[PDB]
Amino acid sequence: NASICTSEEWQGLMQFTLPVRLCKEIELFHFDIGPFENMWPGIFVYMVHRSCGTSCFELEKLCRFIMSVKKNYRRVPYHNWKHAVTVAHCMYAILQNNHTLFTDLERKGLLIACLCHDLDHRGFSNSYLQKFDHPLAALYSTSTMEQHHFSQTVSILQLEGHNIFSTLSSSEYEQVLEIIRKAIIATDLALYFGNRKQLEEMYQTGSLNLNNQSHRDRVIGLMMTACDLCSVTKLWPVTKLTANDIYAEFWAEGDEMKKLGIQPIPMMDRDKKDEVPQGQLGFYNAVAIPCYTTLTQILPPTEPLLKACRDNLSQWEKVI
Ligand SMILES: [Mg+2]
Ligand SMILES: [Zn+2]
Repeated sequence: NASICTSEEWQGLMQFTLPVRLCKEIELFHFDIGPFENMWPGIFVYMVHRSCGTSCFELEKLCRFIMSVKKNYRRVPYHNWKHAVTVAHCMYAILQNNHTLFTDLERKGLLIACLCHDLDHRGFSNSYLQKFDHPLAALYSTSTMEQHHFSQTVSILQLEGHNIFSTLSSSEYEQVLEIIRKAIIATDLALYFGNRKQLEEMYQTGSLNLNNQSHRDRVIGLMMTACDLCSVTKLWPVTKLTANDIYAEFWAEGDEMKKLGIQPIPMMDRDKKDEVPQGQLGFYNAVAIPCYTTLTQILPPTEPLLKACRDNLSQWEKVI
């Protein structure tokens, strides 16, 4: 059931070359991929090559994988191909600034998990799917969409000539799929709260130990949240435009809820737009700021994400 790219598509990617001007910009946390749509697949290739090495994956398999991933994202307002590449770019910036803290297997796994983290999203929340007994909610009792996204990731790797992980030892192969599974599951914001609280405690008591697998899993989980929410770390006009896409998706869900006779939550109600700035302020205070604060404590080089998030918080305050 997984879509396949065309030969023309992956061969096009193989020949793509990244303009020199962008090489310096892509390294920055605040970089916005927005104006370079045609370059998105090539930007990912470039990031994999810079982080993992030009020989880490067989170029042909990597290009097929990327173009098929693109094909498996829907034309929804927010949880689409653009969001996947944006999240992958933030991961790249985090990894580049903390390079040696992560294994080569983790870097490959995380960049891939980010590209795939919202695969085949339908524009509906786990709350909606569960409330209206969608087949997916029956299959996946908790972290509904996230379990689906990982299932889709595996489905793509199984496609002819798409298994970029085939050269890994049987042990490393199982390890990378676990890194990916955990990383994708971690993008369920419901799990973020507990993870952040635990990490803050470990950090403050000085018990945090990155050679402890369970601790690494938690740090990786917080990195996933940080990447997933990164629109809040861009330049204000970019942050503002992305919020428009987020809300366009939310309001469409809210519209469906009204048809089913249920009044939607304010965030999904298109008739409550004037309350958006307060809603944003609330989210930054309760979710975004704590996320980047704990991430900065654990990985000091990620401080520019927290600074940018704080600047945007100030912008929402100006709106109010
Ligand atoms: Mg998601
Ligand atoms: Zn996402």
